[PDB]
Amino acid sequence: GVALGATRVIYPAGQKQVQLAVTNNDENSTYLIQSWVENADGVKDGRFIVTPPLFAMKGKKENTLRILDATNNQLPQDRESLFWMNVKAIPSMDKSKLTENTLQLAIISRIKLYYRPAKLALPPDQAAEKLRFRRSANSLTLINPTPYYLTVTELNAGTRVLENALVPPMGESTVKLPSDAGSNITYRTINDYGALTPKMTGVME
Amino acid sequence: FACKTANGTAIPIGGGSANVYVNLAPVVNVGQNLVVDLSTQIFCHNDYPETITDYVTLQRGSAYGGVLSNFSGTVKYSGSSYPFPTTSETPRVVYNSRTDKPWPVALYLTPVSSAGGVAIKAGSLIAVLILRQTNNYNSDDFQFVWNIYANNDVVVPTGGCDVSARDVTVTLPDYPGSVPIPLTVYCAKSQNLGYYLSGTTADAGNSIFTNTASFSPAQGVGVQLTRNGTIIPANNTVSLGAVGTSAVSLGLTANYARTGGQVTAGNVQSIIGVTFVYQ
Ligand SMILES: OC[C@H]1O[C@H](O)[C@@H](O)[C@@H](O)[C@@H]1O
Repeated sequence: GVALGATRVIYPAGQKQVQLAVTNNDENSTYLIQSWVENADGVKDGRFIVTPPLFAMKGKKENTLRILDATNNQLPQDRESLFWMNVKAIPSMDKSKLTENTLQLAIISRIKLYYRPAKLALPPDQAAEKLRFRRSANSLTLINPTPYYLTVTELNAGTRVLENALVPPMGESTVKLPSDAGSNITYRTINDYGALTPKMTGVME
Repeated sequence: FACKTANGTAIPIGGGSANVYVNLAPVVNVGQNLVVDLSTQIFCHNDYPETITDYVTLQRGSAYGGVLSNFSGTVKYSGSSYPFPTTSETPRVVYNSRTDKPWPVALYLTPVSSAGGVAIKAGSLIAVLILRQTNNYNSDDFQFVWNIYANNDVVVPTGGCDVSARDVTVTLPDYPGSVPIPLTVYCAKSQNLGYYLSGTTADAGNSIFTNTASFSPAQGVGVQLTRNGTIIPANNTVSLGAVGTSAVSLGLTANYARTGGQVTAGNVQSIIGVTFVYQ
């Protein structure tokens, strides 16, 4: 049972490194921790590097992962850039089930990592509100003009409950509008602490 | 004997009460310590040192709001620690100088795994500390009550969930057999999870995991995972919905599937990655 200490990571542009906690519950069973960061497209470029890239956690232990900025400020500076942090827990081969038909699983925790250009006006707290809309009878289009990724959750066409959305900086996303509509569009979001912001009312643009 | 607050406020001879406003670390993680050091904000002095010796004690310590529901902690009074909320009147420290000395009290608070996001509201009564002062001169027994308010929110970041898994499952049910795969997940704080499989595949449908093993590779087979009958191809995100304090079984079963054509005796081993995606 290996778990990350956060459900996301904010990488402040400039910081030499950010750190994440990993803790292994299983009182008895070693693990090999292998971490990496893929970019938005899922490819392992080297924009970010985690250390130690590979290490063991024996029994109930706690250690720290440090995320290093390899991207020489080659990323957009007006908005956050989306990345994915992955931490894999590699078990060990039982020399006991060796001549047996076996299946081993390797649990991995994959969380968002935002590169936040430290120099933006609109403060993160003041972002969910800026969320406008565009509701048809099938194509509700979440619209985010801020420079932060909006993790829209608990969205509702007033009464009808919809599917969560991730709205990109100065961009937009369209969630299938069920028509069991309203206009009483309602939503909460997920802040830097993986905490639900307070419920706000949809404000179609 | 009188005390004053670094902010400005005082409680005169005979006792009374005052507010103490504190700015706290904005973020604290489960397991860590939130420290409220009052020795930096509460000062007292003896008014007649040369002939009277004052005895200051931490009569009682009480928690409120978030502090009460989201933390477990101790109170460090003059070098020693005690359970907070307090359970007994602390030992006595002495004050013998007209010079304002600090009242060595500090709260060491650690958020509980269940701590939300905002574990302490800005402007809330966080604690009430009772300072009891007597002396070696007469029957003076006065109480100085300090009402500790937090000026800002203290957020405790939400952690990742735990993927309770037994171990290296023996997919021994000989070639045709299939077993259930014990794998559940619980989260100290409810949240939406999703997962997907990853690994080397042997089919165009990308859902039969290649046989990885040396001991005479029982050729032609391969492991396929299913969730209550539904096949799970690699890199197909399965939405678990909201997962909370009660574990949720993914309802997985390991199945043998045929890759090529002629199946052959031998061992069949495989390693699959299960990636839980956090919202
Ligand atoms: O400070 C010494 C002396 O000062 C005043 O007389 C009162 O506060 C007493 O209770 C205290 O003992």
